[PDB]
Amino acid sequence: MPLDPEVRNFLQVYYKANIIDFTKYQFQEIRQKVNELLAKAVPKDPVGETRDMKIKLEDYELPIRIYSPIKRTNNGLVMHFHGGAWILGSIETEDAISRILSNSCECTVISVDYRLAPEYKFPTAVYDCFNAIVWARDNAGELGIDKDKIATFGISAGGNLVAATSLLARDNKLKLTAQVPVVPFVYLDLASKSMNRYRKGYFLDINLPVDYGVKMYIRDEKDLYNPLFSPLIAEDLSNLPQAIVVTAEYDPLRDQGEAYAYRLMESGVPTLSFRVNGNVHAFLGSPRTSRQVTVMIGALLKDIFK
Amino acid sequence: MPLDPEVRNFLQVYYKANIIDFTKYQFQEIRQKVNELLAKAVPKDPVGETRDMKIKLEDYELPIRIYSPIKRTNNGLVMHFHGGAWILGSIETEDAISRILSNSCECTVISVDYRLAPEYKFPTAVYDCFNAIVWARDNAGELGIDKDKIATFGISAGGNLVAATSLLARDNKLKLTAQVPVVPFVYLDLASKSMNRYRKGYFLDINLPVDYGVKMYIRDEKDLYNPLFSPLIAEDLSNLPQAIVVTAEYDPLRDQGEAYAYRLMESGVPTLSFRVNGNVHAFLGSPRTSRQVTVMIGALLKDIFK
Amino acid sequence: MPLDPEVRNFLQVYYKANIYQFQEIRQKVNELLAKAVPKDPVGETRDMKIKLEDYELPIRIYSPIKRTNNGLVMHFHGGAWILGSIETEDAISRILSNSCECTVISVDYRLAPEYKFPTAVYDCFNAIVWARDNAGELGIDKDKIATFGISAGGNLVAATSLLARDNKLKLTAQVPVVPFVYLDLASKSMNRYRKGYFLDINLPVDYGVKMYIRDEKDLYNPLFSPLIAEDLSNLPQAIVVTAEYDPLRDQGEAYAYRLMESGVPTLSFRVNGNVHAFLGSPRTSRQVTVMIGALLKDIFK
Amino acid sequence: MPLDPEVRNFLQVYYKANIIDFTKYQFQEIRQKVNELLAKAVPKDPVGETRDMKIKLEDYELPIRIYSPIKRTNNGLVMHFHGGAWILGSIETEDAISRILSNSCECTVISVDYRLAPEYKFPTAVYDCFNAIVWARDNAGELGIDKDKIATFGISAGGNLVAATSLLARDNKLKLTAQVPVVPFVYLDLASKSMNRYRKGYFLDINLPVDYGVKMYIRDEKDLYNPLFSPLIAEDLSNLPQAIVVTAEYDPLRDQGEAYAYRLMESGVPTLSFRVNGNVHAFLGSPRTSRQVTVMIGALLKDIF
Repeated sequence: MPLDPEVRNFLQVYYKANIIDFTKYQFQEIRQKVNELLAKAVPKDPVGETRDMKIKLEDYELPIRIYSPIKRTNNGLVMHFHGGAWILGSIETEDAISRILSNSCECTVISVDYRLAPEYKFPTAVYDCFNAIVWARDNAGELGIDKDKIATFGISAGGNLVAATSLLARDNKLKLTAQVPVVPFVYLDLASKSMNRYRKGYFLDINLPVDYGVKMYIRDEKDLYNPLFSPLIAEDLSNLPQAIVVTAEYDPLRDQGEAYAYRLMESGVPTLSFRVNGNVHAFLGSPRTSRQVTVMIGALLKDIFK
Repeated sequence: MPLDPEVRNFLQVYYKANIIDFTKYQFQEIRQKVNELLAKAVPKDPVGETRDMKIKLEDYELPIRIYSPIKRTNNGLVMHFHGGAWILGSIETEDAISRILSNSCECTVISVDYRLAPEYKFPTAVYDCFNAIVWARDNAGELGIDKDKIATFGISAGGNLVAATSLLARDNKLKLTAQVPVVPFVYLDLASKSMNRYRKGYFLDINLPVDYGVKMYIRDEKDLYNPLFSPLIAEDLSNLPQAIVVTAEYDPLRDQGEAYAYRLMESGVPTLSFRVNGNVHAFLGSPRTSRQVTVMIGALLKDIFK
Repeated sequence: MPLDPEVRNFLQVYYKANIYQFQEIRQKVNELLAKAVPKDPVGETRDMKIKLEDYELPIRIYSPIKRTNNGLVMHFHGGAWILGSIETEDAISRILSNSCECTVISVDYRLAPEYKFPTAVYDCFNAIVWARDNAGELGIDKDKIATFGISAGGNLVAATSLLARDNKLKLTAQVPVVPFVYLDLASKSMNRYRKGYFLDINLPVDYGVKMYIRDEKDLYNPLFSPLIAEDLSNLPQAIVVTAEYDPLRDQGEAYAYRLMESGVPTLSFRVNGNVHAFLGSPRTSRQVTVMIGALLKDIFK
Repeated sequence: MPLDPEVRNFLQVYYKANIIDFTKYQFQEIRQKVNELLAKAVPKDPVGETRDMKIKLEDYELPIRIYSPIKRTNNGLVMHFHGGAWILGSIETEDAISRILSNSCECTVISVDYRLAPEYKFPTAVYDCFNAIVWARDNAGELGIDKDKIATFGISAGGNLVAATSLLARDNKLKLTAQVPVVPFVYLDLASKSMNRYRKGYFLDINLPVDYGVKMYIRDEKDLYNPLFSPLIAEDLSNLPQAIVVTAEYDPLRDQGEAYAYRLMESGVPTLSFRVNGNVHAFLGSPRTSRQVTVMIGALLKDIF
């Protein structure tokens, strides 16, 4: 297929490496081996400061990392939820993204280590991320941020959590200035062209009807039509924050993401939606593209934070 | 919207007519208004013979029409389930299709008047259609047909029933030689391009996330992931009859139908799948195309009944 | 990637096989194409030659097992204007004749690079003129002549229809299957499926084109690229067939759209899960030919 | 179709207006009618400074406008070629874009008034744009810009001129750091889906096989396969500058632009290529989107500079 040559070369090496197989490795070792892959993917830019800490929940201590930019020129805040199919990833795996995002936005970024499946099933991740937004708003003065300039950002499962959070934010009348789901999961899509054509041989390998990651995250089949799991099935998608939805051409989740963005437009929400061509899910195998997308998004957020 | 000029004209006249208007018509009146439009759509070709009767079921007497072709060259049988979104249509509305199909197949065709929503909800229609197939097989000798040469055919909601009945056929070890879902509904598709682009202004007008016609047919939201309602969601689609799946280019259901066909191919089932270009759902506004598709289908079945 | 499993397996084998001067490459490919579909029996087969001013053009006349109408189908084989013959598409002619239940005439038009454009187009057109002039001896109706062709054959169907219109020769129908109709560099199908799906094409101008055409000014000639024709109205009723994972898919569909917009009654369908000319799936190839025959039969009824 | 609601509304107003009607209006009137529509499409952001002048060519004096950003943080230069199907448009019609681009890039922007058809046929526009680039390079010290940091930018016919001038730049060993064709015309595309589906009713109305705008710009049919007119037909697309190609989903030119971008990737040119969804050609009817795209472009160029 017509991919970027660097991405094509990455795919050859990735499949030859044989990281994911339950014949040799246990689940925990697969989690770690993929995390090491993701964490080395983009180079780390320097920032102003980095501070690790834990938010105290009634049953858990939720780790976060606060990024301060090299140059801070606004009082906005970006909540960053990492991807990894609800079962892997962390603050470390998308640390390089947070740094570039912070510098481009010229504002504070807070990355969240939400609890993962199979240990903690849906809806734990959604509520962990939402409680972290509520914590940031409650500590707005301490962080030096404006309460009405809080945005959310997330890749893949992180993009799912951005969409799910926005629905909770609306239920609870918590205002968010913006939402940035990048290559999000928003629905159990079985019918689209992107899903059927690129569900195998483009890093993000998905089995149908219900893939491995979803089975591990959800409790049972009734969760499939839950809007916090599948925000696309929501009856109402109006009065949600201004959105920047980003998709990739050879990503199985491409069409559901573009559908979500159209649904927002139709519901009255001001939305930018663009598709990155010649790239696979999450822009893997192309650190140049991954950087450029993050910088573009930062420029737009910075403009909203003005 | 580069449609066939006859189709384009039909849509202009269809929308100006304003048939589906609940302010000035009751549901029963709209059902009849649409039924008259569908019945007059294709002209009736002459056949050998036509026999109306009723199958005796446990709770109902199920009307059927048996068609004998002008020239009967094999002992195949085609069960025909009409379309109409589970809520309208009949043997009369697709009588002209049955006649053309029978002459092209050169074999017997049996059309079924299954019970409709909202009077009878899912899964009544599916079981009425399946029990009609069982009756045909049991009375094979009387009908002069081979038990190994029974095929099923259906348009739209009819195409849904063809997919659903093949799952029951497999469950109950009822041998079918082929299945022909035309422009079928097989899934609650919210994410595909065809659904989002062509769900309004192309005859088949669909609201998201859950359309009016679905709400009338299903009992509750749990039925949305039921394989007999959404066969695309089935975990196993192997060992199903050889399939001829037909879609239309400007049909919101196009992508899910093509997805069904691909899943059959991957599951080992010999499958022909084609998309009819320049046409809307069910080839409406183009009786020529509707005829040609039926003739093609009959020639392929005839070749299977050889 | 999401192809019919039989086709997918064929592609794995095809590229591992690694299928020489040009004239010998022609013969190697022709032998492989001729064994591809098994031959159905027909009523009769007759070889003869049409006398043209500079050439004796070989044809084969097929009579069906059962003849039920006086229609005629002219069959022009594919092979990128540079290879192929009556023999390579003999099995298709037989199935087509039986399905149509009418006489089929296959043409051995002259090939490049020996004979460049527009020779092939004129060889096929003169074959149509011959059949129409000798209708009574053939026992066919002059008003029931259809054309049929796959790939480069599909190109020739489109091109001969333009000449048919220019010269006021009535054709009842035209059936370009997976045709070439334009130098398409911009479509999705072309850019996505031009390597790895049997029909491997280089951009901007492929090897097969370079051999067929005389110079670059032929690229906008309507007899080579019928899609660039100013007027596509008053052409015969069309059955255009394409394949989903074929680089020529979009141009063929475009041709069909242009006909519909020009007032020509058109059926256009795309065969899903298949590559150019339905290679790797003899079942599909047979079924498409059967479907086409049933439609032609209906037009001849 | 599932357009942005604001864009759908713009199309309703646009077709009710009936601007392009050769029964009622002469060509010059239509030119100025469309120029007014393009000029008022996006609001003008304030910049640091604006200067008009003329480059002195052999046979002509080429008007240009120099934009200085509110904040100037690098010594890059972006040459901006306007769109308008080779027959209309000006520095004025795309002035609002130049302003947003200059601010976002935080560098100098120069808009060029190249000569238009039918008065001057192909390849005049291509050479006017190329000579402007050469002038800017020669006067790099006067302008306070680095010779190694010259980029080109263009919309529609402007995008055509960006691709064409990059081929001339390669021929003449003139170095450009980047090229940014937005919704470019790069080929006589008759086969693609986008062309056949969206050539009527989405602002950019195109007739097939050869559109009005092409007939006016081109001398004869032989130019159709000229790489300076159709860069997609170029035998070689390697050693061209780093590219940012931008397309719109409901744009008849969408597929050819994406094809140009892929051809660049295959040829070893580092490229970013994205498609703006729910939008028509040039993001008309959505000034918010048009602004956001230009801001993103500027952020990327700034990062290169």
